[PDB]
Amino acid sequence: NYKNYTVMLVDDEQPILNSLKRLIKRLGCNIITFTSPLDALEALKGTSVQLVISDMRMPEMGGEVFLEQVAKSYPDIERVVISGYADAQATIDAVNRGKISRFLLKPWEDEDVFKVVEKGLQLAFLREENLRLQE
Repeated sequence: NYKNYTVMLVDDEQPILNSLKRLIKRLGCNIITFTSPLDALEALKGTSVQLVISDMRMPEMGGEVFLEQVAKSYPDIERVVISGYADAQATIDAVNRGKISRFLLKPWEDEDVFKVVEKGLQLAFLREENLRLQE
């Protein structure tokens, strides 16, 4: 049981997407990226995803609105929000009310993404495979 797992990255800033994807690929999992949370929500109806990292501030909707929609339809996905010092307030609220599994402070160190992703992917496994006959 290794990386037949999928990570989704959602961020309107395209250089965040590649800089996260480069780090995360070393882990060997499938990575799908979207600059639009609408497109990301659509893709989730057809594509198995174990972990999503969204940005906090995005045109169509905040990452906390996007991640709450994820929470409600795909309860087993690990939900991670990227947060600046600028987004302190919104991150705390998003936490207080269950919208995100974790947050990733930006600027991060490579070590930080690897950490959030490996741990998160392990917890998505637990939730998915819970109570089900393993073989």
